[PDB]
Amino acid sequence: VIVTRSGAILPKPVKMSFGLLRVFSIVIPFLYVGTLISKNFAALLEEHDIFVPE
Amino acid sequence: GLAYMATQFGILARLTWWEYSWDIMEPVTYFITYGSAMAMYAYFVMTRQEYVYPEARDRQYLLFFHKGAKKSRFDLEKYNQLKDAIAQAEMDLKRLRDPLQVHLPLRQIG
Amino acid sequence: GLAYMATQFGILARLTWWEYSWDIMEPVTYFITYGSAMAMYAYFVMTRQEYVYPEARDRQYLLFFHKGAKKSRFDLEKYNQLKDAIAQAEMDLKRLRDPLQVHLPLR
Amino acid sequence: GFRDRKVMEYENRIRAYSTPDKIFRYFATLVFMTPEDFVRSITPNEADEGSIFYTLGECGLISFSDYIFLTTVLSTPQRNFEIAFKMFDLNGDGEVDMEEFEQVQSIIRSQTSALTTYFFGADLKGKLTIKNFLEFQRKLQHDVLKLEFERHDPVDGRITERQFGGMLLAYSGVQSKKLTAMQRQLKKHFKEGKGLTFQEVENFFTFLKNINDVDTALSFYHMAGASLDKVTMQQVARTVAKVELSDHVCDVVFALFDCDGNGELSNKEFVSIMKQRLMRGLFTRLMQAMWKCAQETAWDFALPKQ
Amino acid sequence: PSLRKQRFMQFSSLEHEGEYYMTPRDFLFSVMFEQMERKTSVKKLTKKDIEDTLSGIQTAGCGSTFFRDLGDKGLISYTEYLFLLTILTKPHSGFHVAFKMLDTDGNEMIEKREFFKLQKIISKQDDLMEINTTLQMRFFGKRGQRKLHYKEFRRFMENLQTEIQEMEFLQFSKGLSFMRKEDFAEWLLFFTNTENKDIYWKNVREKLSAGESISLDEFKSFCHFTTHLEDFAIAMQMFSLAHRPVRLAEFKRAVKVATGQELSNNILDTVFKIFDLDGDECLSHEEFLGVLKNRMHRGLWVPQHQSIQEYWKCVKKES
Ligand SMILES: CCCCCCCCCCCCCCCCCC(=O)OC[C@H](COP(=O)([O-])OCC(O)COP(=O)([O-])OC[C@@H](COC(=O)CCCCCCCCCCCCCCCCC)OC(=O)CCCCCCCCCCCCCCCCC)OC(=O)CCCCCCCCCCCCCCCCC
Ligand SMILES: CCCCCCCCCCCCCCCCC[C@@H](O)O[C@H](CO[C@H](O)CCCCCCCCCCCCCCC)COP(=O)(O)OCC[N+](C)(C)C
Ligand SMILES: CCCCCCCCCCCCCCCCC[C@@H](O)O[C@H](CO[C@H](O)CCCCCCCCCCCCCCC)COP(=O)(O)OCC[N+](C)(C)C
Ligand SMILES: [Ca+2]
Repeated sequence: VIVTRSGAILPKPVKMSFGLLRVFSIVIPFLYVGTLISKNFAALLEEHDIFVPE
Repeated sequence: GLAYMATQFGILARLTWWEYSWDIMEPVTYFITYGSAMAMYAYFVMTRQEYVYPEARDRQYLLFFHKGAKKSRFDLEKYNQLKDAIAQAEMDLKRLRDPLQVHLPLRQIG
Repeated sequence: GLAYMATQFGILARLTWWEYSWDIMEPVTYFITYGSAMAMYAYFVMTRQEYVYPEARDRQYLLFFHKGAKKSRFDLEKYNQLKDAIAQAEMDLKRLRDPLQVHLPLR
Repeated sequence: GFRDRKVMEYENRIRAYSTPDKIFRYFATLVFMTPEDFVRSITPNEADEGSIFYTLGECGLISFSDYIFLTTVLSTPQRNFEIAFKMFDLNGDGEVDMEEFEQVQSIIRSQTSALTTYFFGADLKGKLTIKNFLEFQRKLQHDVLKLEFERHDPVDGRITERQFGGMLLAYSGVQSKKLTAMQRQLKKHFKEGKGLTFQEVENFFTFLKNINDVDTALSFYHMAGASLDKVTMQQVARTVAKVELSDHVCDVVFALFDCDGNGELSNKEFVSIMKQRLMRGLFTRLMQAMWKCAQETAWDFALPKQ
Repeated sequence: PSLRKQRFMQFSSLEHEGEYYMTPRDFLFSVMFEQMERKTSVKKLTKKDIEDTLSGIQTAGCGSTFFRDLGDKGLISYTEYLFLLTILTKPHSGFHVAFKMLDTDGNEMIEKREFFKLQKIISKQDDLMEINTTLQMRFFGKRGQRKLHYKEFRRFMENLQTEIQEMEFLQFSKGLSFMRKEDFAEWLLFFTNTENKDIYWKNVREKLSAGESISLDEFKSFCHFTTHLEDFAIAMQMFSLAHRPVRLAEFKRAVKVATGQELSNNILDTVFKIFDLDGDECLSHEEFLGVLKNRMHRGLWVPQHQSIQEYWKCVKKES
């Protein structure tokens, strides 16, 4: 809705201070952390002769 | 937004059936879907609203209105306090219908 | 929760291009999706309400508040009684000052 | 195997760049070197009784200076090597004494029982001449080329065209990531082909080594916008390199390199690559690469005349 | 019309049957002058004009001086222009190779059929988008049946190179037989690929003597060293390893052994007074080799509109 019960207008939507920066400062580092986790687990699995792709 | 959806559809189709095979283009689609699912959650995290089409449209309209009203220096506060007084006086007129037309006791506030 | 989604994206996208192939990782992704669906259903089974973002946030906030209130020996009952009595008294005062009636002089 | 893959990739990378001291320290015993370890260090991603390396194996462990001299004798062409020898000889008579050779080999000692027994006697007296010098040049080069040939598993004393193309593209350390596709296509392009006997690839490799003179010999084709050709390549290899080339080898080189062209193999296609690779004597693996790529792209974009 | 043909028709002076030609004076100007302003216009020719022009070679000296002797009564087409232009920068020990290259060995000498093959190469490169010049008349007789041996070829190429060196020497010495060290300094600094000659000018102001001269043979020897610089650097790369700066005596010995052109102490002293940026008496190969890298001096313009590409490569690689 864009108006109240009367003709008045709703207040301005409260935005978050530096929202996009605050979300991209969380997405990317944890993305790289997950990449590191995957690399280390794959290396540990292949070193002990458990799963080798080819 | 509709044009961008169509553009992405076209890009994926052209790169899937002409240049690169589907065996190369399936992971791209999966990760695009997952990224969309993650962005629809970041939207809620940072706006405290669930990503629904009409609610997003209303929020964007309100932001555009409250920017165009600041650019034009429109006395929005006076407008709101003037549109609430007409509403108050009409609710009072609606209340005054009982004791003046049908001779019934007046309804209380609320 | 957002950081968990991000790290899952990363841990799944690292394998399908560097170490393993998509022919190996596609069923893992499908079963992750189906497990997510099963978890979203178990959330409803347990909490008796559908899993949506704002309602889940509000439920978690209510649990946190009612735990902090017990950890600090807060008196929620007297607070609610006062918050209701204040509204009742304000309604009484607003009804007694009705401009349409003559409960009071013009002042 | 992924871990061994990245290990071999890093070893090949440190072989390609920062060679002089880093490689010599990267391969040793237990500060010296051994001949089989030298052969390992000179081959990417990797006892004789008839080879030169057998003679050094009989001799004591190789020194760092000896390693530098071996790199230079493998690198420089024949005429420049003769000039380098003439510069080695300090005295007038055309024979390098042990003392002057010791001086010009100690001049390289910067981080501060050798091949001498192959050049000099056990008394370390016998001076050599230019003839023995060039003989050792040719012997060592033919020997390392024979070892590389036999490392590729040969059939009937012959090697598949794809393997020869891979060896050639490996000689010029350029990773275009697209010339590999041409290497792969060469097999079907030469479906059921010949075996590329050792003498053919030997002649082609000596020609490629003697390209610094080939370039200036066909200088009229440059400065005129011309492009190479089969017969002209035959002629320039016969004249400058003084060796014959079978038509099949020129055909496979054309099929490998003339990608943009239509069988002409202009300067930028083939000759420039080898001319630049012969001059090797003069994440970080992203900045410079991207810079060069962007520079080339900008140049090609601005290429719209006046 | 490629860049080379554009330059050729810009510096040309004669046209005939829709084909631009050139006289030795224009070839010399194209070699020594970057840009020339032609006050007059091109003129056409007839067979009488052709004979009036070709009537000079009969009384011309086939010695060291051949082009200034011909003056303006000569004829040079595009193919001979490119051939001579490659001769200008061809080092020694490539003379015999170039000679054997210019003939399929069916003729141990060179008949005019091989120059016809050269012209055919040019025409094939052109189209895939009769007329006797002076050079053919010099190599081959007026009749056209004349064998050209290798010794005459080597003599002609040496004479052309020496003629160009004499021309540049007399152009930089204003006519005198002993140019000042400053003229040699500025001639060197012309083609060096640096942006601030201020340090070298400070060096020649401070270190170099107020008055000193250079002969002609010394200038020719230095030019021959400059044209063998590539082989010289190949020989010096072994010494550049370990990053050992070379002194003057070893520099002289090395240039003598690698290029056969022994230099005097004056030129070496001068080039070390201009190029020794550091305080030591001798400096490494870095400045001299890397800075004196082009060798494309003396005309030989390579105008592939490299201005903006150079600026872009500067902005990119500067780190
Ligand atoms: C190992 C391999 C893996 C690698 C992969 C890694 C990546 C995977 C993970 C992905 C997960 C990411 C999830 C996070 C993103 C989602 C965030 C979000 O939705 O926030 C909601 C957030 C909530 O909004 P709000 O708080 O109500 O205010 C929003 C407004 O409308 C704005 O305020 P207003 O009222 O002023 O608005 C005016 C109006 C119009 O805009 C304006 O005029 C406003 C802007 C003016 C600036 C004035 C204020 C500036 C102050 C800045 C604000 C503070 C800080 C933020 C700024 C810092 C930015 C860095 O705004 C709009 O139109 C909004 C729509 C924006 C759409 C633009 C999308 C562009 C995409 C283009 C597609 C490509 C084109 C093809 C090209 C063809 C080539 C030839 O919405 C936005 O912020 C919208 C911007 C975000 C873009 C849309 C979605 C992003 C999609 C992701 C792309 C990722 C890159 C992919 C790379 C691929 C791999 C290489
Ligand atoms: C001055 C103005 C100039 C503007 C110029 C820019 C024009 C383009 C701007 C971007 C337009 C955004 C409109 C919406 C984009 C495409 C529509 C999107 O929602 O489609 C979804 C695909 O999603 C997108 O690809 C990623 C989602 C990212 C959401 C954040 C966008 C930022 C919000 C911008 C505010 C304005 C939005 C207006 C929407 C009406 C479909 O996936 P689906 O399976 O069905 O998901 C379920 C949807 N449910 C939940 C509502 C049912
Ligand atoms: C005291 C400090 C605590 C520290 C704890 C830090 C770590 C805690 C965070 C761990 C995760 C908790 C939050 C989980 C939120 C992420 C899951 C969700 O956002 O992602 C979905 C994926 O789901 C997940 O993969 C599995 C969901 C299982 C539900 C778990 C129950 C969570 C209970 C705790 C709730 C906490 C509040 C959650 C805020 C929303 C998106 O996929 P999608 O397909 O598009 O779902 C559509 C959503 N619809 C239906 C509403 C439109
Ligand atoms: Ca699939």
